[PDB]
Formats: sequence, structure tokens, C-alpha cells
Amino acid sequence: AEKPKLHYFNARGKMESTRWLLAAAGVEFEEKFIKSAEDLDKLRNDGYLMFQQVPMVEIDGMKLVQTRAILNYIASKYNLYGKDIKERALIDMYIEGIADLGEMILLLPVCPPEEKDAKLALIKEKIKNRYFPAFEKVLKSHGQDYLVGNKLSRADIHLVELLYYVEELDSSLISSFPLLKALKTRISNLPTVKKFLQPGSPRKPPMDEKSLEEARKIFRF
Amino acid sequence: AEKPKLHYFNARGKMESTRWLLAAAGVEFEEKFIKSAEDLDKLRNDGYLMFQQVPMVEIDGMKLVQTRAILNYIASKYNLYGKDIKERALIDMYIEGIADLGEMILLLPVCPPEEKDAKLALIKEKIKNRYFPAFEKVLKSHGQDYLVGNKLSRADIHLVELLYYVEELDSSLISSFPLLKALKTRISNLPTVKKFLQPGSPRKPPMDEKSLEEARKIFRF
Ligand SMILES: N[C@@H](CCC(=O)N[C@@H](CS)C(=O)NCC(=O)O)C(=O)O
Ligand SMILES: N[C@@H](CCC(=O)N[C@@H](CS)C(=O)NCC(=O)O)C(=O)O
Ligand SMILES: C=C(CC)C(=O)c1ccc(OCC(=O)O)c(Cl)c1Cl
Ligand SMILES: C=C(CC)C(=O)c1ccc(OCC(=O)O)c(Cl)c1Cl
Repeated sequence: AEKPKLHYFNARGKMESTRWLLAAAGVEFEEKFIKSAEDLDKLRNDGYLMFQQVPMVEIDGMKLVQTRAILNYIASKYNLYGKDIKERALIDMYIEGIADLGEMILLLPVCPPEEKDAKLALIKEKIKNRYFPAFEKVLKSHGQDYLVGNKLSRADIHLVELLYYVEELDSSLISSFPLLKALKTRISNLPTVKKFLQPGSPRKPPMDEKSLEEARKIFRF
Repeated sequence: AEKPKLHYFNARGKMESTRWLLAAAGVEFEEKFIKSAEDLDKLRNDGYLMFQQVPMVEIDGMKLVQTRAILNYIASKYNLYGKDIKERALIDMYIEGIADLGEMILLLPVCPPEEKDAKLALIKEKIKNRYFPAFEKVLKSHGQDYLVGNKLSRADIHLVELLYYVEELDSSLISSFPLLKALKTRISNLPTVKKFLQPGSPRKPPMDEKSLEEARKIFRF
């Protein structure tokens, strides 16, 4: 029927976690790229964006805005949000930790040059002493293949996506965390995820200086 | 039985929305205040904070950290998160908008003096031209007393809490939004909320330079 339609600019940004989740669920989607501020304004004027911002996803008759709203709906619709509220609580706690670290890395390129060095150092420190030990500890606690309920959930998907970004940053960071390395492997081999990691998929590359300045002009940041 | 126990410092911060939610649901809770950095370190060493941070809420045998994880659990447990996946999607979209504006106002006090004047102007502009019209439009669209499903939800609670903060900032901002003003009144009269607004409740006052000074030392911000 109507495949979900993602509205954003041709880049990772705040739309990438959604592309990863849909793909891992095996859902085909279409993207409608915003190429100019004129494109954004038309969406605004047609009353498509509740808060005049993107990401925006057309799905099940709704024009959903706000990253967490979009991700929560999709995760629930495809049974990737756990089996009950206690499982959702563990999932939420884990993925909000992932969102904090992920945001830091996302904004690194937009960080003021005189601060870049400090920021990068703080991030690596947090990765090694706060975030990775926390997730490695969860996996060691139950010895299971998945983070929550011994079954695949959005938590494993979001985590593995973040592990790829950390690798791009510094591949040595994951060294002292074997369980995390193991999970990265298992999840990457699931048919849906393997197809998404392969050349030619909707997966997006890191942002280049040239494309980054047009984005900044359109969105103002 | 065991009442929920909230761990934070004596101030609004990121714990205030949880205080407002529990109270609106009629749930009594206890607070354990962090008075010094040594208090924070004890929690850390006791293995109570997954990511070495607070807010942390002890509830139903769990040591839940992360604001959204805590609020999602509580909203679900007390039937304040809608009746289905689609109602939850509208709620999430709305409250994520509230979270964005709320974060701006929360951080205003820790903003550079040089920047404050430009910041606050940006906020008031967003309030009048982005956020308030969006919510006023939702209420006008259905003509109902609540934001979603013609039944009280966490969305009405989060919104009214935000209206009080905007009032503290500039009481004239809500002027051209009659429906928002009406909602503020209606929600404030609910028994549980009215009791929370009264003197002596766990509701917290805005921050003062001395206390802000110390929060900053402890939390390093
Ligand atoms: N909290 C929102 C933030 C959305 C957001 O910041 N969107 C940006 C681009 S990534 C945008 O459209 N900015 C245009 C504007 O703010 O006018 C979310 O998570 O979706
Ligand atoms: N995204 C987290 C942020 C938590 C947070 O920023 N906690 C601060 C105090 S408000 C803290 O404990 N900082 C100490 C630290 O980061 O080491 C949440 O929503 O709970
Ligand atoms: C809303 C925007 C800024 C707050 C945003 O989501 C964003 C973040 C990083 C970005 O580049 C880096 C990348 O890897 O995509 C880009 Cl192009 C965007 Cl639009
Ligand atoms: C994590 C902290 C900041 C990164 C935080 O949540 C926070 C924000 C504002 C604050 O003061 C303002 C207030 O009105 O409470 C305080 Cl005291 C805190 Cl601890």
C-alpha cells in the first residue's frame, strides 16, 4: 500500500535512526528530499509540519513530526518496543543513553572550531568511561544475545547504529568491549540489517563541508 | 506500599515534570535530595545510576534513570498515555514540542550574559510564532477540553506546566491565545493539580544564584 514517506534533507541528521529502524523491520520506504529553503517553506505553507520543522514522516494517514514520536510509533507498530511496560522501561532507559551520546557525535561537525578539540576529547572519555561500560555490563549480566527480553528490539538496532558512528570516530574505542563487538556482528548479519549495510541502500554517508553549509543555510544552525 | 522515591537536587531542573506528573496522577512520593557532590558520588559508587547521572527514580523494583524513560513508565502505569498507538503518536508529537521549548527556558539561567538578551528574544519569538499557535490550533480543531482523545493525558499536564513557566517569563505572551488560557484554568482546577499548586506541596521554586552556584559545582555545568 502506501509505503512510509520520509521528508528530510539528503543526509543523516535526525532522520538516520528512522531509516535504520524501518530497514531493520523490513519496511520499504520512500524519501522526499528537501533541496532548498523553498522546499521547506512549501511544506510549512501546506500545513504539513506541526512545529515548522523536519523530520516529518507520512505514515498511516498521519503527518508525524518529532524524532521520538516517529520512532516510538514505528517501534510499536513493528513489535520492536518490548512485550510490556517494564520491558519498555528498560528499552527507554537504554536508548535515551544512546540518544545523548549520539547527539554529541551528530553535532561535532557543527561545533565551533575553537572548541572542537575539547569536545572530541570529552566524547571519547564519555564513550570509554560512561556509555560503553554501561552497555557491556547489561550484556554480561544476562549473557543473552539481545539487550532486552532475549529477543530483537529497537534497543539493539539503535545501539549497533551508534557503534558504527563511534567506529568512524575512532575504531580503537570498542577494543576493550568484546560483548559489544559481538553484538555489532550478530545484528549486522540479520538479513534486513545486512541489506541496509550493503552498497546502494538508503543508508546515508557522513556530511561533507559543502553539503553541510547548504543545510546550515536552509535550517539555520 | 513503597512510595516512588525521587533522587535529585532541591530544584526544578529535569525532575520537575516528573513531580508534576505523579502529583496529577494522585501518587504520593518521597524525595531524597543530593546536597553535595559527595552525595552524588555515593549514588554512583552504590551502582544506582546507569549513566552516572540523575534524575533517578526508584519505582516498582527498578532504578530508572533518564527523564523520558521515567515519564513514559509513569504515564503508562497511570493511564495517562492515551488509549492506543495512534493516540500515543499524537501525544508524543505534542510533548516533544513542549520538551524543546521547555529546554530553552530551563537553560536560560546558565546562558552567557552576553548572549541572554538575544536568547530570550528568540524564545519569546518562538513562543508567539511557533509553539503557542500550534497548540491553540489543536484545541480549536476539535473544540474539546483536552488535547488528545477528549480525556486527560500527560500532554495536558506537560503543557500547563509549561504555561506556568512562560507566565513567569512574560505574562503577556499567552494573551492572544484564549483556548490555551482556558486549558490552563481547567487543568489547574483538577483536584490533584490544585493540591500540587497549593503552598506546601513538592512543587519547586525557580532557581536562585546561590543554589544555582552549587548545582553547577556538583553537576559540573
Ligand atoms: N526535536 C525535534 C527537532 C527537529 C529539528 O531540529 N529540525 C530541524 C532540522 S534537523 C529543522 O527543521 N529546523 C528548521 C527550523 O527550526 O526552522 C526532532 O527531534 O524532530
Ligand atoms: N538525558 C538525561 C540527562 C541527565 C543529566 O543531564 N543529568 C545531570 C543533572 S541534570 C547530571 O547528573 N550530570 C552529572 C554528569 O553528567 O556527570 C536525562 O534526561 O535524564
Ligand atoms: C536539525 C539539524 C541540526 C540540529 C540536524 O539534524 C542536522 C545535524 C547534523 C547534520 O550534519 C551531520 C550529519 O552527519 O548528518 C545535518 Cl546536515 C543536520 Cl540537518
Ligand atoms: C542537568 C542540569 C543542567 C545540565 C539541570 O537539569 C538543571 C537545569 C537548570 C537548573 O536551574 C534552573 C531551574 O529553574 O531549576 C538546574 Cl539547578 C539544573 Cl540541575
